[PDB]
Amino acid sequence: KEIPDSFMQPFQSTLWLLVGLSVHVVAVMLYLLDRFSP
Amino acid sequence: EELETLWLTGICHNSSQLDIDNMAGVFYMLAAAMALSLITFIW
Repeated sequence: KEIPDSFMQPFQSTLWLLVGLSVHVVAVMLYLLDRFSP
Repeated sequence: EELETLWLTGICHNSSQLDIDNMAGVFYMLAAAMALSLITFIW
């Protein structure tokens, strides 16, 4: 017995990259609303 | 029951990629964000 980290690299990299692209698009859209303020 | 315990005996029973249903909620919150952004943008 006693046979022994899923943090970033053994953690999944698909949906984490999806969240990164999502916050990228959110930052672009919020700066676009900041520039074009009616 | 003793003979079935002697012969027919098993074990009683009941991941980082388990968020296959959370991402649907991510998509719904993204759609709600886009809808409310259009509401704030038209006025």
